This record gives sequence, C-alpha cells and structure tokens, in this order.
Amino acid sequence: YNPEKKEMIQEVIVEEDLEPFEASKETAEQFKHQHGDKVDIFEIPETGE
Amino acid sequence: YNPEKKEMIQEVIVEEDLEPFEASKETAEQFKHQHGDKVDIFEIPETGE
Repeated sequence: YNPEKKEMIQEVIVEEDLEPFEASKETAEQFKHQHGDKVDIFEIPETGE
Repeated sequence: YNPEKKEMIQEVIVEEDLEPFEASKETAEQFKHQHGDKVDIFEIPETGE
C-alpha cells in the first residue's frame, strides 16, 4: 500500500487502424461470456490454430 | 479461318506475389470438378458473399 500510488481502473492510448483481435489457449474456461456473436468465422479447416 | 492466325492452346505472363483466387455466381453447375479440396474455408457467416 503506497499512499502516493493508490491503484484504480483506467484505459490507454491509440494506434493506426488495422486490428481484429484474437486469444490463446489458457483460460477459455471461466472467461467466455462478455462479447457476443461478433466474429468473421471460417469453419473450414484451411487455417490451423 | 485466317491461315496466318491458326488458333491453339497456351498460357501467359506473371505478377508480384499476392493471390488467392475466387469465382462468381453463374456457371457453378457444369463446372465444379477440377481442383480438389484446396480452400481456406470459413463456414461462419462473418463474410457475406
């Protein structure tokens, strides 16, 4: 606890526009009910991971 | 029939490399059994056409 650094909740700075955003293979299990149906799926195996 | 231009069967010249290649919506019907299973499918509707 450092009273000169009380921690809180915020957001950060921006980029040049080219971005869809992925995930990895670890905590899919509790953490899966935020977004909604917002994908550009391809269920045909041409990809791999 | 122009005997100075007898027609035959050949191929053409090349480009810089960025190319997968699509199709349209017209003669899918007789013409569908050349290639094989060579796609990077996405059966999830995120695309549209």
